[PDB]
Order: sequence, then structure tokens, then C-alpha cells
Amino acid sequence: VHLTPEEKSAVTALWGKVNVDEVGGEALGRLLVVYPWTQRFFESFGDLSTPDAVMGNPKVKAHGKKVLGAFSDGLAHLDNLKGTFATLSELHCDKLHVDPENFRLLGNVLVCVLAHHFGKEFTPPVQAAYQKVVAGVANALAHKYH
Amino acid sequence: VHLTPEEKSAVTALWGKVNVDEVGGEALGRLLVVYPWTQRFFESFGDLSTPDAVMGNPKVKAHGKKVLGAFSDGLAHLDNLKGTFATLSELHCDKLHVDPENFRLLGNVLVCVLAHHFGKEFTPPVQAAYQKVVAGVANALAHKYH
Amino acid sequence: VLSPADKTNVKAAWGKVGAHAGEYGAEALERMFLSFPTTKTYFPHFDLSHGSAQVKGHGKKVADALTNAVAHVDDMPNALSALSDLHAHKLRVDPVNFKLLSHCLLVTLAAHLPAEFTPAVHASLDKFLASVSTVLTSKYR
Amino acid sequence: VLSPADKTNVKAAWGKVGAHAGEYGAEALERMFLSFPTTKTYFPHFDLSHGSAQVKGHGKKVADALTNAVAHVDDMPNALSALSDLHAHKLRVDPVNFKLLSHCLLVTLAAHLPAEFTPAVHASLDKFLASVSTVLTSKYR
Ligand code: HEM
Ligand code: HEM
Ligand code: HEM
Ligand code: HEM
Repeated sequence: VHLTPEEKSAVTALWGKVNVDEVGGEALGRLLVVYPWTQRFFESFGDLSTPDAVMGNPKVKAHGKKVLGAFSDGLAHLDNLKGTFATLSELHCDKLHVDPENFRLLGNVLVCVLAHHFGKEFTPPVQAAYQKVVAGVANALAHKYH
Repeated sequence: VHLTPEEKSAVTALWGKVNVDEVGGEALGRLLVVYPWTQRFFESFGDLSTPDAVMGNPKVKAHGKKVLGAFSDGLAHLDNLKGTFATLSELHCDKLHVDPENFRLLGNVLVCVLAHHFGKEFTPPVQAAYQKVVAGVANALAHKYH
Repeated sequence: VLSPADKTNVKAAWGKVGAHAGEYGAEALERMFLSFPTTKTYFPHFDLSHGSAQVKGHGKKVADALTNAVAHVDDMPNALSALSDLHAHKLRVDPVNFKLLSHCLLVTLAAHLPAEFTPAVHASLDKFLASVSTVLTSKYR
Repeated sequence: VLSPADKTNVKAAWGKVGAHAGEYGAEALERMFLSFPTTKTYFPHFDLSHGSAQVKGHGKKVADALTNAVAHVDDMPNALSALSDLHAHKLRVDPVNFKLLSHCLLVTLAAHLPAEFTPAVHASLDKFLASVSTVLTSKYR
């Protein structure tokens, strides 16, 4: 991991335009819809019975805000994602037992959401930059497995 | 990552009975036969035309002995796989571009090879122990990737 | 897909599991729980202890779902529509798990049938368990 | 195979792609080459620079093939037979790379179909590309 100075500027700039109340919700819900087995981890959130119930489930939407909160934090600390996410790693690996491949999936669906909302501004170089971020985040989260 | 002293002495006990000039070639030749895309990484090794060509290939057996050894060095100091493998990780990732999922496959193919040879002696607990060694090795090799 | 040789090879080797299907089926499961303890959370009501009867029992079932997959190879997706609704839809088994049990099945077979577990046969078995797994994680129902 | 609703979604998204499929193909190759540099080693004799003629020409080939798979969604294994020998047997593309291109295709589709790239469509497109990927990485003599 390591974003060049322009990738870091670009990622920070695009992020200031992100709706913080929704992006996380959309990405989390899309993960549950696109990769159904991830639903098992959120059984206590209520209605997940159909794709539309997932996308409309409000506990999923609100948990998404926290998921986004974490990406924002990893973002503000790009050169120390391991320690930024250490407690989170502990939780996800030791207590929740989420297979790490899912960390990649979520980063990747968050990337699709960004592309979806920003369209053409989500350029190939900006994508490549967010791909380093999302990979960094998934790697730190999986640390307690290593 | 952390083997119990009981598992530790278990791996060590079984490894000491491993034919060093042969198990490596076995594991490598089998990785190429079972996941053929791996062959692309060793096309310079000559005849890989069929399963038998691959298993009897001499550049494949020699390299296999090199792979067994690195494994032996990990096993020799399970506490610092990262260290032992730092340069190895560099080479496989920066110079050879080996997707890390393959490290997991070679590890598991090695496990199958051990089972094939020690028969009933490769019991579930011994296997459990080897799975940690093999996982830790795959992780220390994928390190330069993050 | 399962080329003639893969099919010929799997049928060749599985038709050797014999009366041992439930034995090996249970051992593979034990191998999986012990090596990747995360797999045990999918069986919260089972006694997963060493020689448990529930594991021996469930071992048999796994063994038979495989035999029927063999003798149904050109149409496994059908001789298993029900197991997929069970594992994917209902139980939500994260796909990585099928790779762990498939690996444990290979191990149980290598540990028991050395001369059958040849590189080419190892290859065809793996391609089979992979296809079975693909189906068990399927969507079409 | 795809559910009847998956087929309806793929045809809806891809129909909207329309005449632009080749352009989107080139864009997705570009996104893949920049995001995952390792993918470039599969094209050593290619000029992969921004806007290169060879990438656009390769984008067209990928887009045209995908449009054919769409029109043969129930028999891709036959409609794509020649691409599997090519990617699996001759080029030996590591399976991991299909998820990168697939992901980059989704990403390209998202940045271009503001309205149709809904959660449901996105799931459908994903399964379709995984199905296409599945065929290209198979190898049955
Ligand atoms: C890859 C980026 C990810 C980040 C940044 C992240 C972040 C968060 C945050 C900040 C929490 C809050 C603490 C809590 O609710 O206990 C958390 C909880 C949780 N996460 Fe994630 N997570 C990620 C991926 C995953 C994945 C892929 C899954 C599931 C397949 C998942 C499953 C959970 C679950 C089950 C909890 C819920 C705890 C509850 O029930 O309240 N997370 N995550
Ligand atoms: C995870 C365990 C692995 C171990 C222990 C391991 C160990 C080694 C060692 C000791 C070397 C020789 C370096 C030298 O002598 O300077 C090496 C080279 C190499 N490894 Fe691995 N390796 C592993 C997995 C992989 C995988 C999975 C692939 C490919 C799928 C691979 C491909 C290569 C290549 C191509 C070279 C040989 C280059 C050449 O001489 O032409 N390695 N490895
Ligand atoms: C080759 C792979 C697999 C095969 C052939 C297989 C086969 C079966 C069969 C035949 C049943 C019993 C169905 C019945 O009688 O109603 C079953 C149930 C089940 N399987 Fe699998 N299975 C496979 C993989 C897995 C994996 C990877 C897991 C999780 C690690 C798993 C979790 C379960 C669970 C939790 C049940 C329900 C058990 C209960 O509560 O009674 N299976 N499977
Ligand atoms: C959605 C998936 C894909 C589709 C539908 C696809 C389609 C195509 C088509 C139509 C061709 C031309 C075949 C011919 O010239 O007769 C091609 C060539 C090629 N593809 Fe793919 N492809 C896919 C995935 C991949 C992946 C993941 C890689 C590596 C990252 C890859 C590497 C290549 C290479 C190296 C060539 C040959 C280029 C040359 O040297 O001329 N493809 N592909």
C-alpha cells in the first residue's frame, strides 16, 4: 500500500463530496444483496427477506453510517491503517469471524457505489487510488488473522 | 500464527521424517497439475506438456527442493515468519507478480502431499497444526503485497 | 467443465470409497472443524466432539450427497437443487467454507487411498468438489 | 445459469450500454490496468498507454464477446467455447484476474448507467460476469 501525492489529494477531494448519511448505507445494503451469505452476519437487523427489504432495512442503513465513519477514519490516517483499524480487526476476526475475502468485497462494492454516484468524475486514475485505499482497509481489518 | 507447544513439537516430529529431496517436487508438480494456470510462472522449466511430464520434470523437482527448504526455515522459527520471508515476499510479489491466493493453494497442496505419504499418521490434529504453519507461511509471503 | 477424463477419474476413485463413505465423510468433517474452527459455528446444535454420533451421522449424509453427485455428473446441478437451497439460501454458508471441506475431503482420501490419489486423479477430484461447491452456492431457484 | 429476473436485468443494463459497448470495454481494460498493474503482464506486446489504439481495439473484442454472451445467455459454454481454450489453455490467465476485469466492468457500467445500475441490476450483472468468467476459466477435453 502507498498512494502517491496526487492519488491522496484526489481521494480526499472526491470524499468531501460524499453524502455521509447514505453512501455507507447503500454500500452495506448492496453487499447483503449482491453477496447473500453476508446476510448471516446481520440476522439481528430485521427484515432481510428480499433484496428490496435489505435496501430498505433501516438498521442496515444506520450501521452503514458507522461503516462509512470507519472508512473516513482510515482515510484520515492513510499511513497507519493497521493501528487505526486494530480494534476493529479484533472484533471482526476474533469475535465475528468474518472471512477476510468479504472485506475485499465490501471495499469493492463501496467503489461501485462511488462510481455510481459520481459518474464520469470517477476516473480510472481516481478508481485506482480508491482501490489502494479499500485494499489497505481490508488488509488492516484482516490483520488479527495473520 | 500461534502453534501450541504440543502442535509445534508435532509438526517438528513429522517434518523430521520428510524426504527433503522429494516432497517439494511432489507439492510443486502437483500444484501445476491441479491449478494449471500456475504453470505460467515456470514455463522456462521446460517440459510441462502433461501430468507425467510435470511430475518427472527435473527443473520442477529441484525447485521443489528449494520450496521445501524455505518451508523448513519457517518451521525452524515459527515466531518470525515475516522476517524469514521478507525478501521472499518481495521477490514473489514485486518481481514475479504471483497472486497471493496461490500461496494458500501451494500450502494446501503440500498438506495433501503429507497426508498422501504419512497415511493414517497424518491425523486431524497434526493436520490442524500444519494448517497454521502453512497459513502463516502464505501470510508472511503475501506481506510485501500490502 | 468435467471432461471425460475427470469424470472417468472421479467415478474411478470415489467408487473406491466403498463402505468407507460415511467413515471418510465424518473424518473430513472432523478434519474441517479442528483445522478451521470457524466452520463449527454453522453447527450450533451439534455435539461436535471427537467421536460424536452426530458427526458420524452427518458424515454419512455428506458422503451420499457426493455419490449421487458422481452418478449425475452431467447434471449435478439437478441431483442437488435441494442442497443448494439449503446451504446458500437458508443457511447462508460463506463460500470459502466449501473450499475448506473440499480440501479436507481431498486429505481424507489421500490419507486413505494413496494409489488412487495420483496427480491426475487429485486434479480431477479437486475439479469435481469445486463444481459441487459451485452448485451448492448457486442461484436459480 | 441465470434466473429469469437476472436475464431481464442484464438485457436492460446491456441494452442501455448499446452502441457504446466497445468504448466501455476499452474503459474497463484501462481501469483494470491502472487499478491492478499486474494484469498488464498478460499483454506484454501491447501498448497500454492512455487512449492507445490497441486497447480500444481490445475493448471492442471484449465488448463484442460480452454482447454475444448476452444473446446466448442460456448456452454461453457453447457460444464462448473458443474463448476458454484461449484464456485457460493457451494464456493460462490466473482465475483471480477475471474478478478484477469483472469488477472493472461493473465499475464502468456504474459510472455510465446512473439510473439502471440499481442494487438488483448490479447483483444481476455481477452473476452474469461471474458466469462468463466461469466459462472462460474452464477446461474440458
Ligand atoms: C471492509 C470494511 C469494513 C469496515 C470499515 C467495518 C466497520 C464496522 C464498524 C465501524 C463497526 C461497528 C461496531 C459494532 O457494531 O459492533 C462494524 C461492525 C460489524 N461489522 Fe463491519 N466493517 C467492514 C466489513 C465487514 C464485513 C464484510 C462484514 C460482514 C461480512 C461485517 C460485519 C459486521 C458486523 C456483523 C458488525 C456488527 C455488530 C453489530 O451487530 O452491531 N463488517 N463494522
Ligand atoms: C507459499 C509458499 C511458497 C514458498 C515456500 C516458495 C519459496 C520459493 C523459493 C525458496 C524460491 C527461490 C528463490 C531463490 O532461490 O532466490 C521461490 C522462487 C519462485 N517461486 Fe515460490 N514459493 C511459494 C509459492 C509460490 C507460488 C504459489 C508460485 C506460483 C503460483 C511461486 C512461483 C515462484 C517462481 C516462478 C519462482 C522461481 C523463479 C525461477 O527460478 O525462474 N512461488 N519460491
Ligand atoms: C461437499 C460439500 C458439501 C456437501 C456435499 C454437503 C452435504 C450436506 C447434506 C447432504 C446435508 C443434510 C441434508 C438433510 O438431510 O436435510 C447437509 C446439511 C448441512 N450442511 Fe452441508 N454439505 C457440504 C458443505 C457444507 C459446508 C462447507 C458447511 C459449513 C462449513 C455445511 C453446513 C451444513 C449445515 C450446517 C447443514 C445442516 C445441518 C443440521 O443442522 O442438521 N455443509 N449438507
Ligand atoms: C469478461 C471477461 C473476458 C472476456 C469476455 C474476454 C474476451 C476476450 C476476447 C474476445 C479476446 C480475443 C480473442 C481472439 O483474439 O480470438 C480476448 C483476448 C485476450 N484476453 Fe480476454 N476476456 C476476458 C477476461 C480476460 C482476463 C481477466 C485477462 C487477463 C487479465 C484476459 C487476457 C486476454 C489476453 C492476454 C488476450 C489475448 C491478447 C493478445 O495477445 O492478442 N482476458 N479476451
